[PDB]
Amino acid sequence: RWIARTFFDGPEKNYERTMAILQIEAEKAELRLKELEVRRLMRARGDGPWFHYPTIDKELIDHSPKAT
Amino acid sequence: XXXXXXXXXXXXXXXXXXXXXXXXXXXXXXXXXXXXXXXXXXXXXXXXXXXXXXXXXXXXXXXXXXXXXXXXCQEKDVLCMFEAEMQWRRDYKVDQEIVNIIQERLKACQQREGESHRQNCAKELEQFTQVVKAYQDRYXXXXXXXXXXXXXXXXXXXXXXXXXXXXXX
Repeated sequence: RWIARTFFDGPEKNYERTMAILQIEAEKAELRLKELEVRRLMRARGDGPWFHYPTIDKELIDHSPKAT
Repeated sequence: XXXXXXXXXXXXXXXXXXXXXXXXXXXXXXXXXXXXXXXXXXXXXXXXXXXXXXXXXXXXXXXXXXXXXXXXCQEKDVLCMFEAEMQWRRDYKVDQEIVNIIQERLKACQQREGESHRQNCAKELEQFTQVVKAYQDRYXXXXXXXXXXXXXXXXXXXXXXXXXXXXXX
């Protein structure tokens, strides 16, 4: 009982805790698997703003020339 | 007490019929050593009990029940499975020590009969075969190191084999 105080965390700790660490771990694992799933799609088809190659130009010239 | 089986009643009574010699030397020493150091140790135990006076209560074992089984929680999720893994492990630690009590019941069967041993008892050997067989087929004993997910697969393997045998016969 003396060893339980100021030397031990207790059974309440690491049961309420660790599950909190697992809750962050579950979020870290699912989003990393989602990142592997998103990059597998975004690289194959140019749909989103990920792995997009730069284009030539947006605007260059529109004025009237001396063309035929 | 209660959980322990124990003997029904202890017999034995002094006869002392044949010869005189010097009576029973073991019984004469039994009365001698009762006051020599058996009475002194009983007085010292009573003195230690009297010096205790105030004692701590201590609320014994904690409950914590159910919290939903692993079979009920469908699909893999870390938040749900964690409490289910703890529930199965707590039961497995208890089921290990259930066998140990019945193991000690068989230890009591050997001593408290002695001469008969195998011919008598009949209940303790039957109770041992009822629990160990249930422990062998359900609670691992073939599924290597302990795992909650493996136990559900082991239970499904026994159920599928039983259903295939029942439908055929």
